[PDB]
Amino acid sequence: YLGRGAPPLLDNAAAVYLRNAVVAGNRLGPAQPVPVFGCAQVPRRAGMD
Amino acid sequence: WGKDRQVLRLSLEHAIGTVCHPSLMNVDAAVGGLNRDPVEAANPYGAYV
Amino acid sequence: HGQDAVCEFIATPVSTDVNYFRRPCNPRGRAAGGVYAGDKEGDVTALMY
Repeated sequence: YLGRGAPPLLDNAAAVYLRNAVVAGNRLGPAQPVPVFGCAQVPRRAGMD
Repeated sequence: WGKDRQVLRLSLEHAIGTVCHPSLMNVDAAVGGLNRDPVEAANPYGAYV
Repeated sequence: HGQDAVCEFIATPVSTDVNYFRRPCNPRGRAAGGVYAGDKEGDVTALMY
């Protein structure tokens, strides 16, 4: 989902459903919705161990 | 084993982020290029309805 | 034998993995401490809660 350039599915009621099912509760998915042109970013973790 | 003598679990539910992304059904980069060399005909028993 | 060290009790649930305890760990369950933080005003509480 960090990438961009794959053809998403047709049902916009269902295409948003997967994105709120994997990114929601994830260490890696974007916080802001993805920029349509540049590069998405990883959320700043609180700490590095 | 991790770095600090860990027993780290890695399972199929970590493999959602590679399969749930809908690029697994990106097909036409294959069908549009495999029909480049003219290929012969096999038995058309299962390929015709 | 000497002075009696005072035991304690913290109500933790049953089905947690014992593998968190076979290593030097934090009794809170989550890693605390201001050493782990980053360069931001509220990281120290962000590690906690």
